[PDB]
Amino acid sequence: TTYADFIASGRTGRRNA
Amino acid sequence: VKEFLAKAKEDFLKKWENPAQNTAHLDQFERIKTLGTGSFGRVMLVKHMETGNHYAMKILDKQKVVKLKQIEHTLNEKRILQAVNFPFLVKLEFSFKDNSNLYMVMEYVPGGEMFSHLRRIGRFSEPHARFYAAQIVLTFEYLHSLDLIYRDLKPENLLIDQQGYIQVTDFGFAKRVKGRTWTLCGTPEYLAPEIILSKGYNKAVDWWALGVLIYEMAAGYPPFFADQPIQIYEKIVSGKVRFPSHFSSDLKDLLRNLLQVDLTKRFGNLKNGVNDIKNHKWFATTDWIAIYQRKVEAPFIPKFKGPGDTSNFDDYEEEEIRVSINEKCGKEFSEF
Repeated sequence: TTYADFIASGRTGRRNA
Repeated sequence: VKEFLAKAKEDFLKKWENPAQNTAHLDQFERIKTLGTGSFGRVMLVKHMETGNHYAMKILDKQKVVKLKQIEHTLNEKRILQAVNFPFLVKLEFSFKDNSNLYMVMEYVPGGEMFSHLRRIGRFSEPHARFYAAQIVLTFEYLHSLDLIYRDLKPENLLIDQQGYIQVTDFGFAKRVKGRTWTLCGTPEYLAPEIILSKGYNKAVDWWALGVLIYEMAAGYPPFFADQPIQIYEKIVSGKVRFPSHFSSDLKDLLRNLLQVDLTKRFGNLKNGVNDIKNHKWFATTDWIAIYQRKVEAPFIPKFKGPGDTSNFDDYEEEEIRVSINEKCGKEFSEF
């Protein structure tokens, strides 16, 4: 699931510019 | 609005061309705790002695700003901020510099990042998301009318004041531009195709960033993400999106109009301007003047644990604030 893929991406914390 | 906007353009320009500097000294502030960190410098929660008021002070190291090639951006963001004025924009109360750094003392927004709240709650209902979108749509309408492009919209960049209202405050990527610009900057997930594709882009990008924001708020995760930037960029340029089944048709159709890779098709960029957005079914519920007036009830309200309570705030290594006995980068910042 997307929420599932989201977690696996590792970009669930604060993103830098 | 045009009437409102034309009177603000006037206000903007007066300050923009005849800014202000050296409105305070560091000896009159008591540092409380670091709230933000980075390559720029560091934002700090401070207390004004004679008044006892709380302000968010952003400290920049001069030599470092130089080293990193950030003198233009550094003066630009402070210039933009002492000149804008909108209900949803963080005011800059004071600004000075010493033989070592530049200081921007802004209004302290105690409810912190919308990001913190979104990751905790999971996702946001559409009405709650919309409440915020509405405040962003207005702040861009304004900013854009001054020929300013924002390009740094993201949850971590949005703060919530005590009344539960949104506050924009970081203008490091802001650019005063009537036509097109080319620089690559922002956050991968919020970049519009055109910024990715190395195309000349206008103010329409800020509208792409909004569709992204409205999506991440209602879904809880961004429309395009992946393990690394490059694969995101890829996802984005395809402008291919899928929506959570709970999304309303209205919330979906608005996003198809905001996240439109065809610039000639992007809402807020078409022939009727922001009204394509202000007038979208999703916003039927939205009372545009009450939002401006702040007469609408926040769907979430931080309940501070006292004046300047920073307990729900992450910690950071407090570095000493040193100031050299000898000037540093004088000429390069005489405009600060």
